[PDB]
Amino acid sequence: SAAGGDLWRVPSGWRVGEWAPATFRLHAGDRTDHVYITGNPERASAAVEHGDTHTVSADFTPGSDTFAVTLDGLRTDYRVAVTDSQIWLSGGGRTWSVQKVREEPVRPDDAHSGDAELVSPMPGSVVAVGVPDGSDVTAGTVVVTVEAMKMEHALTAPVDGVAKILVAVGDQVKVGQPLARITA
Amino acid sequence: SVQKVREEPVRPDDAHSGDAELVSPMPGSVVAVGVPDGSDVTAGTVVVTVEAMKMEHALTAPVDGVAKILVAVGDQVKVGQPLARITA
Amino acid sequence: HRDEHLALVAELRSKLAAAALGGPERARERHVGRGKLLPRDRVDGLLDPGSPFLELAPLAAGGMYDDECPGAGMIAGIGRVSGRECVIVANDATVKGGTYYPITVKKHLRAQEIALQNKLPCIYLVDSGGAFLPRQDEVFPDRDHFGRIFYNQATMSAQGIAQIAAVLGSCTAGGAYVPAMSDEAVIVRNQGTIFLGGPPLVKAATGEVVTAEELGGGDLHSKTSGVTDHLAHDDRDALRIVRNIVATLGPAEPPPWQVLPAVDPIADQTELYDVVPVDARVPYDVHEVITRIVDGGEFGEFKAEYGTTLVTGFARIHGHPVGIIANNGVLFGESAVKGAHFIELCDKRKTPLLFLQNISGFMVGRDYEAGGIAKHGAKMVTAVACARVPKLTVVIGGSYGAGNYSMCGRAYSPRFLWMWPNARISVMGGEQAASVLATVRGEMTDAEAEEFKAPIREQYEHQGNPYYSTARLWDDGVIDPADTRTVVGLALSVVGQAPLEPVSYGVFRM
Amino acid sequence: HRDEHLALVAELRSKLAAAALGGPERARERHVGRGKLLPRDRVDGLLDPGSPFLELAPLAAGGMYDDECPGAGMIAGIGRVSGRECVIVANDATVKGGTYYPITVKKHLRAQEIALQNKLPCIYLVDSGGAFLPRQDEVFPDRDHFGRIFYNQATMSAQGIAQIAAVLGSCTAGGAYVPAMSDEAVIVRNQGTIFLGGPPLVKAATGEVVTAEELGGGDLHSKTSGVTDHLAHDDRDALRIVRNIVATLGPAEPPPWQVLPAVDPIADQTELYDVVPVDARVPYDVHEVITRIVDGGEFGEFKAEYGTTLVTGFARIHGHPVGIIANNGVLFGESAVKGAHFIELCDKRKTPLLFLQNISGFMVGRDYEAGGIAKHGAKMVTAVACARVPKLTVVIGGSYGAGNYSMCGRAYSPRFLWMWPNARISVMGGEQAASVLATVRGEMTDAEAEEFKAPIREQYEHQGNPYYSTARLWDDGVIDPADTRTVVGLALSVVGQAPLEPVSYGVFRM
Amino acid sequence: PPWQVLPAVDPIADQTELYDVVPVDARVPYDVHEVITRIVDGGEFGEFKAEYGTTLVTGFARIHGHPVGIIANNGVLFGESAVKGAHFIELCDKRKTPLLFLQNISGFMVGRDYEAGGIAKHGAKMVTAVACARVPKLTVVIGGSYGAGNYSMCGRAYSPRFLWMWPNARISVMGGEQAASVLATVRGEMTDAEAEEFKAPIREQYEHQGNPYYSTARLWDDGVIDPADTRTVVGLALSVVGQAPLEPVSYGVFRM
Ligand SMILES: *C(=O)CCCC[C@@H]1SC[C@@H]2NC(=O)N[C@@H]21
Ligand SMILES: *C(=O)CCCC[C@@H]1SC[C@@H]2NC(=O)N[C@@H]21
Ligand SMILES: *C(=O)CCCC[C@@H]1SC[C@@H]2NC(=O)N[C@@H]21
Repeated sequence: SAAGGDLWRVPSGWRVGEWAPATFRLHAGDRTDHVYITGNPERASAAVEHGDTHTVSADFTPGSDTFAVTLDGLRTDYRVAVTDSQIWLSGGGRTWSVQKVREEPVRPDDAHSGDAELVSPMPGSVVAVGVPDGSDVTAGTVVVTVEAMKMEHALTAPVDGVAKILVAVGDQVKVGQPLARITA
Repeated sequence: SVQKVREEPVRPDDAHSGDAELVSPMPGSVVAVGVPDGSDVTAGTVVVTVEAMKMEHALTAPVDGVAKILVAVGDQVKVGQPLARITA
Repeated sequence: HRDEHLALVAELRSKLAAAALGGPERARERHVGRGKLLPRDRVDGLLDPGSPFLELAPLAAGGMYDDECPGAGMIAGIGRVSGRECVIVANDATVKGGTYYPITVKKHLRAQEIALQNKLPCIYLVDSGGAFLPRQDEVFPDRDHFGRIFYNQATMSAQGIAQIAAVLGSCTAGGAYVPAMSDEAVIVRNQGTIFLGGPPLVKAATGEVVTAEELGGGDLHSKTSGVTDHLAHDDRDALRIVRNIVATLGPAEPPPWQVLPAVDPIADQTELYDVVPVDARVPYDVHEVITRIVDGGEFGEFKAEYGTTLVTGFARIHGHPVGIIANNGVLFGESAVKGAHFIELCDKRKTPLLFLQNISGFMVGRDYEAGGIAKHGAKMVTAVACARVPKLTVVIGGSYGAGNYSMCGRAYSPRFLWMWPNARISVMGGEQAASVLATVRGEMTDAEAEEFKAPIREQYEHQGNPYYSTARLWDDGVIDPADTRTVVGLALSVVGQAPLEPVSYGVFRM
Repeated sequence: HRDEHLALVAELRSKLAAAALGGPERARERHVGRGKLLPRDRVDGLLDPGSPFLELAPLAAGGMYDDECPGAGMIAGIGRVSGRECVIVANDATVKGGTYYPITVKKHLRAQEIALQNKLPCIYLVDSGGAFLPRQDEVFPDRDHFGRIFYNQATMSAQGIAQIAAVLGSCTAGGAYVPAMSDEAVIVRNQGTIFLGGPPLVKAATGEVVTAEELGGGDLHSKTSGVTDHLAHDDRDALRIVRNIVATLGPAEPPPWQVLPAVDPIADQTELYDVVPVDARVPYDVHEVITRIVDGGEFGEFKAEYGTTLVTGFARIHGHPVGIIANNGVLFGESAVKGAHFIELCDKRKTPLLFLQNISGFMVGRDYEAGGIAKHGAKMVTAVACARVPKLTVVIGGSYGAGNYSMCGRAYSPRFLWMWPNARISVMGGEQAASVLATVRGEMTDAEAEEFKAPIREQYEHQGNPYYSTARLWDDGVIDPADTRTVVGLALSVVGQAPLEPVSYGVFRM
Repeated sequence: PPWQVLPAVDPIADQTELYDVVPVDARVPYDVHEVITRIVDGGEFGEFKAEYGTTLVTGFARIHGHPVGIIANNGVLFGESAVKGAHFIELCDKRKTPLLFLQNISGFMVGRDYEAGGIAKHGAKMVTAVACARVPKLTVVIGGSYGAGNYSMCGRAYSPRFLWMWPNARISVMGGEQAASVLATVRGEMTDAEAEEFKAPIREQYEHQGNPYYSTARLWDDGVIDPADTRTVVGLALSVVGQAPLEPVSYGVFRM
């Protein structure tokens, strides 16, 4: 409705070949799934991930508090309210909210994503070590302090983990020199 | 209900307004005549077919009336030559 | 005529579905197994939700290269990203590792030509193994070979047409300039690799052994070399970053012309299957096409009673004004004079031109040459070549010889050109060629004449076929006839985004 | 190195002499026996007395089409007519009746591109039997196929670049637009003929029998149709009339830079044979070339101590200022940064650029990619593509891969590009290709290694050869090295005749 | 305005949180992202080259719906930081996006390997980009503003459309401790009680002349502002500077 018939704004998914389903990833309760909708609000089909394929018709009125869905021929009239992030629906004797959620990353993290490395921001010398080598620390913990140009660069552990310290007080250090590694 | 209607034309159309003259779209030759000369015809009836440039131009009567045929099969025809005339 | 059109559109849609898959299934499995999005899912994931996507030449290189290179190994087209229409060019890494074949270069250059002419931001999703070395002389060195891609990036960047790259896989040799020449480059960590010379060359030249991650991995370029501007965790994070970049470009220009509210056409567009013969030898009235594609069926014909083998008039399509020029028979001198006058009107009124080609050629004979049909044709060609308004061309039937030139064929730079599946394009029609060559060889028996004509008909049918045309990028796609209104409607919104030049004509041979 | 250059130049001059004859001697005899001038005598008869003539691609289509199409059936080049440099395009009616082969189209379009870029009047001496129908799909319909000739005529005419035709023989089908699209057209009485459809088509379509003089002879067009503007008694009268037309165009624009009196070079230019190795594997100092081609030997080198594998500096050639950019080894990042800065200086000083290519490529290895050599190369490519001054390129040695792009190869639209006879051009050098592919194939016996490498070497030697290049219009000609100074000196006077655009660059990847 | 203005979005933080995250003592390092994410609309900040030249932070945001390219010091300037800044300014110039400079700059990295690396040439490229940029420029001095770092970050000589100081800022050809240390190094060896007596007048000079009220008294800036008003002041200024049309893009020769 908001597209106002402007072809580039209408969510038709038009293609020269097979049209692309309008795709929503939705979270409600303990269920997160895609809904794929093809067609137009007057006559559409919707398929749900881990679910079935249903006929859909959707009767949206701008600024209305009510919205109607005919699902496999069963018309239900919902009270609807929407925030930046949640859709609240009530109808058919039940009430719920649904969140639109981001896609999962196609590549999951390696456990290295829990690890971090501290590097000297400046050339200078290590003036204090705040943590014993190979010890558990929290992301609030100052691990190594470098002095350069009369500035104390106190470097804070970015993660909770086992901190291993690579330098001793009085060591000269270069830019980007690893001073500690902190591991999950 | 009230309808807003378009203004009436200031001249009535002359009796010829229902008549049509069918002219050859191309130079070529007549390959069929579809209706007997002087018959009644109805719109969309094929009246004359001209072959030109190795294509067949079948010309329909656009209106019902007496169809008069002005050419015979095998006649060569120029562009815009009247092949038939339909009289309301 | 409906069943013949349905059979042709079924063949079209089958070919489109086959090309859309990309490479062999084992290549798709190896691509996804490394945690990548498939190239078409990369494109779809870049678009705004439910955006249309006007794919450029999906059947490029079809029937070429033993069909080993579906879509020429590339996905290209226009889609809405962050509220702007952008040209997206994505290497299909599943087709031969994204190797550039000669048609892959041609398709990339055509996508950049569309972006330059319409002022569209360019997004390059880069994942290519380099040039197809057995045909390197067709991939390199000429003016419209691979080196021209970067010439296009630089000069478009000079005009402020944003050039954005995301490096999603390999990027080697001259291809390393696709990221490095872009205004803003994204690279995926532990996937994207950029180098002017890769591990095999480093080994052959220096004896050093390196992996493609040590030589030019994403960490190296994002932290140390500065060749890249954003480090993405994965393909989805890269597409998200590209969307955020495009959100900084600001809006497109408003059209030069006034756009009204779109009015629905008076007919279901599959009625076009009823009115257009597949056999080009069967005449029909092209008004039956026009009144079905235009808004509300409203069509104001110019010079309706004069030069009647050419139909010219003003309409709207999706609220955009359009001047339609459509063939309705052989071109006469009167028809070309009519067309030139109409184009001058459209130029002054700033109205886009739509050319519906179904042209056998000009009228032949001594009285027509004496009448100066050649100079009336030249006046129409001058008007077409010099017209400053956007031109769109749909080839709905024949497109032969000098009639192709008068009707704004590919040489005249229409912003887009598409073929219907029944179209044919050739220096002359196949039956005309067979007839003229038979007349030159002289008297023959009917069987001797048929045996002489059959090879000529076969040549012109094979070369003039619309899939032969589209495989070579002579057009931007074969389209379903019933989609014509939508394709033009999408294009009319694109072509309004460039400002008009002033009116300027060559000398009309008066 | 002298004897190797002498052997290569002797081969060049033998090929040029063979191509200059045009068609077979029986065809030349039939041409002259009808009282015509030979096409090359038509061109020579058009020029001012003793004018030089800078022929475009005289060995086009060499080794193609079974060598049945010498010069691609066309003579094209720049000569002085009535005190102005004009682009002359003449159909060689002795070669296959002047049929347009695909390279004939490409050569015609290149001549029009030279005329557009340098604002040169175009003279078309028309005498052509039409398209080569067996390859009509390479002659028609694409953007750079035969229809583009008329688009060029129209748009050049819109810019006031005079388009002049003389119809000296047949002119058929779409070729009828060459005269009809001209601003002013001459036709020779009783042999020039113009028609959109010839006697064979008139017979096949209508059964009427006509001669080519009855249908569209010179009397008909000059008295009745008005397709032509002057009736010439013979070829020499036609050339006289064309000279009178050109005398009405007024003068060329003065150069945008200051031209000083030319100072002689300090050496005989055949000394270039002594200093340049034919074998591209042999290093030499390119200053030995530069100091020999420039006026007085004066060369002001810029950043002489930095990036020393690229030589950049200011000189004069025939009094015109030039910024010379010349390869002197492998390109480093420092070299590309140097080149980009020098190009910015030339752009602001309005000084035309001369590129002397002998480039293997960029320096390879992990420390160079980490140093961002691709980013520095991209800065040089941006400067080359965006430079507003005229660019000239001479390929004096290798021209391989991305080094071709950094050095203003054909994709970057240098106003002219020429090859020396020892040059090579390919996506990589033949030895590099053979080495990299052998390294990928792995360990093999030397007798097996040579058997594997020989086909690769043969491919890159065959495709990279400068006659293979020039046959396809990848360059504007192979030139004798000792002619380099003259060729550049002539071109510098041509390229000054167009006004400069304003300075504008794409985003430099700093 | 020549750019697109969107509906303004509130910042994610109370602006007096700026008092927590910025040290008054310029010798104490802090991450300038703590400032940026508090002043921009919705906290949204698209950083450009986040992993490279990390002592300069550059990125796109909105302030009161106006687009801004923020350029902020985050340490000493390196050559990498200056080429980053120049590239980002070229992007903002083509995108017609106004530039906001947040100065806290001691200067460029010193030493033989940096001069050999051409740090002066990279600084010159950033200075060229700043001087030639055709978009409006706004400058807030949030900390130190010393020497050639002032010039590289669009100080008063570069005609920022407005320039303001925070009350903790300092501005002089050197910092006071740099001047005192360099002059004591030229004095050579001296007793600590003699070194402090030598340094005290130099510190006093650079503290007196570098103070923000000494600056504003002489119109070297358009005002000392409360840090918590920075978002409002820039927002007001962003509505002003959109009222002039842009000149075309044009740069001097970049010393590549
Ligand atoms: C039989 O094929 C004769 C040709 C018929 C088609 C025509 S004639 C007129 C048009 N001009 C041309 O060159 N071909 C077209
Ligand atoms: C032997 O041929 C090893 C290959 C040498 C190729 C050289 S290396 C450096 C340049 N870069 C390139 O691509 N070719 C050149
Ligand atoms: C201590 O008093 C000396 C401080 C000044 C030197 C440092 S070096 C790096 C910064 N750049 C500059 O000019 N001064 C700062």
